[PDB]
Amino acid sequence: GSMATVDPEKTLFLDEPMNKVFDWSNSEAPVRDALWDYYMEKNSRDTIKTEEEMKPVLDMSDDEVKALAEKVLKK
Ligand SMILES: [Zn+2]
Ligand SMILES: [Zn+2]
Ligand SMILES: [Zn+2]
Ligand SMILES: [Zn+2]
Ligand SMILES: [Zn+2]
Repeated sequence: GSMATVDPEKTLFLDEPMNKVFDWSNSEAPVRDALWDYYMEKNSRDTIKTEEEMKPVLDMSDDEVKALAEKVLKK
């Protein structure tokens, strides 16, 4: 029979912990939550504008999410 792992992790890149995928971050929050906080702080904690700016992030490829994170989060 198969020795393959049962139900292997299939986590989306946006749902991985910041400090798992980015060696420059110490946060344990999912990438998408770190990006959300960046936009919230930019928008004085207006969730409506924040949701508009986050929408395109969900259509980004993983390489684009890394590029965005390094632009706005890596400080
Ligand atoms: Zn076998
Ligand atoms: Zn299962
Ligand atoms: Zn993971
Ligand atoms: Zn979350
Ligand atoms: Zn904040």
